[PDB]
Amino acid sequence: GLSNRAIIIDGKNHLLGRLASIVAKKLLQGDKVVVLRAEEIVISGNFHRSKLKYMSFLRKRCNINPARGAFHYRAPGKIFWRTVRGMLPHKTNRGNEALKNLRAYEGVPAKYQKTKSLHAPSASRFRLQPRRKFCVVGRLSHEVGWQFQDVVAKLEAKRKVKGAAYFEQKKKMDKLAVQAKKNAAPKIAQYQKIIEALGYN
Amino acid sequence: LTTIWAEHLSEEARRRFYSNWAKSKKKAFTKYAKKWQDEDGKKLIEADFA
Amino acid sequence: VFNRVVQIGRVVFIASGKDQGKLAAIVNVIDGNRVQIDGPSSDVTRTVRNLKDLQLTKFVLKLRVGQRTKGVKAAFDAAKVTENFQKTQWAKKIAQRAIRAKLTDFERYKLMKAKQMRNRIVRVELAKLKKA
Amino acid sequence: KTVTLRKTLTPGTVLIVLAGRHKGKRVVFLKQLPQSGLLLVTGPHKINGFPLRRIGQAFVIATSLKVNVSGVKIPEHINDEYFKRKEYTVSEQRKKDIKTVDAPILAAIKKHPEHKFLFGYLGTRFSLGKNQYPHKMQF
Amino acid sequence: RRPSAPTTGRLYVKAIFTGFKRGLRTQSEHTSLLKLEGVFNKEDAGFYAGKRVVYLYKAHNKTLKTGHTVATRTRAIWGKITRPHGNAGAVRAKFHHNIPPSALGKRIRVLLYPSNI
RNA sequence: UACGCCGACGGCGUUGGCUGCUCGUUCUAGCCCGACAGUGUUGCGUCUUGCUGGCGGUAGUGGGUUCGUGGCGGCUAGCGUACGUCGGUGUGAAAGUCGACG
RNA sequence: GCCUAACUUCUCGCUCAUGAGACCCCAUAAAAGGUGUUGGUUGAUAUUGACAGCAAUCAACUAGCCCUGAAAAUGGAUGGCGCUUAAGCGAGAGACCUAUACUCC
RNA sequence: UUUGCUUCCCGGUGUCGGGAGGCAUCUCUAUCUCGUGGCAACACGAGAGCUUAUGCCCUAUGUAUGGCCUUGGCGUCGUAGUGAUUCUGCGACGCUUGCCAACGCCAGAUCACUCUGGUUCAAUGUCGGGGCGCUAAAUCACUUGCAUACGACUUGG
Repeated sequence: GLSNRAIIIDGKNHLLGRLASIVAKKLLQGDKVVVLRAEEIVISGNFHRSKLKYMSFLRKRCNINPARGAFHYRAPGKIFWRTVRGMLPHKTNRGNEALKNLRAYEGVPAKYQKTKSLHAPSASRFRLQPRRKFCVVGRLSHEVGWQFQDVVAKLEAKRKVKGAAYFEQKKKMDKLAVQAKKNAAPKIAQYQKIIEALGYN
Repeated sequence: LTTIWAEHLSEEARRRFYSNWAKSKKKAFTKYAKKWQDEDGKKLIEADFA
Repeated sequence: VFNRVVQIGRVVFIASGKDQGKLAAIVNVIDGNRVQIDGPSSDVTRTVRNLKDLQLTKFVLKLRVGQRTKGVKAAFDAAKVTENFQKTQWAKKIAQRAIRAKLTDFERYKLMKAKQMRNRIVRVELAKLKKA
Repeated sequence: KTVTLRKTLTPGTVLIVLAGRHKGKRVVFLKQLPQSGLLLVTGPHKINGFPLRRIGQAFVIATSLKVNVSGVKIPEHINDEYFKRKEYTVSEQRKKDIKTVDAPILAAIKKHPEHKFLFGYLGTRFSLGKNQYPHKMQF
Repeated sequence: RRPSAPTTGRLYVKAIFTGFKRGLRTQSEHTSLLKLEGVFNKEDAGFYAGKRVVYLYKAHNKTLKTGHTVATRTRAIWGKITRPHGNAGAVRAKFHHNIPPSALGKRIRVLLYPSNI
């Protein structure tokens, strides 16, 4: 069941825990996972619940030496990484090797800026009742100490503009391809018969 | 993102790249200095400025 | 925003469960979840089904509250619901998938050959168009 | 006793070889040998280079395609003793038997209106592609 | 010269050795659990019951098996699928020797014989 | 050739696991017919068309439920060998190969 | 649901808590309260048009969930991560996982 | 690093593991797509289980000869663009790549499967030949005192 490549998952409109559990299962099963736009992941419940939970998490530090205590990562990518870590036997070699196969990013790095991302419908936020508040990990990270919200926003805006231009060109070329098949009809009529008879169009 | 150095660098500025300047051959920036008076080096410097 | 509604006479398509892939007519609504449907002409018995298993089609019959099997059948053949449904892309896709699932190895080979030839020709024409 | 032949396995059926150096080849089945119970099959050696040999039915997928095999007349000296194992070298006798058995099969394939696709199918090897799960494929 | 209809693709189903049969604090290494590609029910998993499976791994010493032309670093462990496991399409398998735990997440080839279609 | 050390495919014995049809058996209808009572009721008011309720029928049609000291199948597992079909290797060293421990 | 072998399986409800709740012994919570929401009981008014302003309404109760009552000292515990038409609470259904237990070898 | 060495290619040779190809808009979930009118809001008309990632590409005998169609892929080089450093577009040049006569004709076989895709692919180390190509630094010991338990730190030849 292993995938040849890494699984690229768009984090937008995904429930934190559900996506984390699915990704942890995949990592344990042997795949590599890349999560993009970790700042677009959501957590159910009003913002205050998540904010106070993270504040209580921040309060957990070693009294003797905080440099030893829990390390409270503020970036959305590291937040998702730690959430997945919690779902792995990370204290063992199996869990460590599984966790080292995960990459979580804020925004879409140039390496993956030109690939198709996946979604897990079982982890989409649209399973929540419409009358249910939810927070965004980007806002939570910004309010708990993340310092690169605006930079990522600007980079994402530039990326979206470029993608929109590319999609306009692709729409034009797709219309052109439809017209090309229409023109080719006389030559391909011999084969289109077989295609349609076997049910493929 | 990038750094562009002046064509001529003072000896005391180049000393900072050394722990044994007097004992060395003092070769720091010697090849870089020649880029400024070269056709390709000038193109690279202009690209860095851009 | 909502055009198709769960109404008496609405023709529904059983998406999942017992009679998957058939059509029936709503003859009663028991509650917000359960609806009594009877597809006599589509080989569906008068039963109660969860709306979670049903999908609304565009055909509504002129039925009466709790119309009996006879009346719903008469309305079904009068409206010709099955022909019109078969005309839709909804049914065309289902028929295509049914044909697909039953392909043999030889048929798969023939399809592959014909498809690649068609793709090559269409690519030639697409290059022609792109040059202009 | 001899092994029982699978119902889908009848003379002239095209089988997919699942093991050996010829794995994935589409061959044509001639008859079940009586002594060993194996399958005397020969994808026409002209097309896919599969010579006249034996193969157990446990390592073949019996496809629904059936080529007209009524015309081939198998020599009487072809049997389990003939195929029994002695640097192997094909014998000039083996060559003549292969040609003798294959000629009517090739003629029957040629007369078929789909002879083009039939020759291509017998010359191509089977494989699993993207999203091709054997439990859902109808062979 | 081209060998006149060469190989064109894989002739096995992809699987991964996900672990041994276990409870929570127990483990039976006599049986292995495999997750196959494209199998999502016990109904589908039952189709592969009785099919042979192989695990290929790389060793240091090279061996020249009869029927091969070149010494190879790869060895194989053979086994067979015995029955489905659970509801989600996993299968139980039994190998000639107990699968090494180092094969976790590594490729297992589910061959299409002995055939019964 | 036989035999030793290992494997594969069949058969048989045993213990099974999964999955279908087909007969009947128990308790029961619905469809269909008749009168009465009601009404979430179309079309144009002790109207009509619908629909419902028990009640009385059941000819024909006819599903649910229950299981049988029933009948007929399909796939497949472990263990053993009514036993077969066969492959690797081993008959001076040695090297390689195979087997077992590890 | 993932740690963790076995379903993000199926049906109906209830619950939003500015750290809700989450399974015998078991690892604390009460009296008293809420015009939060969901069901019920009783008594009235109302189409001879019921309450508010110049077509149902009113009153008293009742019990499910939720909230207040509810304060301790190293940083910390439904076991953890997390979970909100749940991965919570209650009633249920299929299947599945798993003992040194049962059957057989 | 005046012998040593970077880089590229050719060859040996060690070690190591993996185990069937490719795919780019967003926003939105109590609406969406197409066509037209609109600066915009929006409007009109036609549709819409939505299973186009439940998809689409790719998907294999070798000359020759004749008939088609000239496309697609790969590599080098040159410009132009892309900054979240690589990746793109355009050429130019090379090496190939499709169908029909037509399985027409040659070749193909290892005996029934046990690791071959019947030489599978990657990563790096080292040793030999070549092609351009380069010809350094730390450290000790002295010294300095803004530094110093010793190391360390700041200076100079």
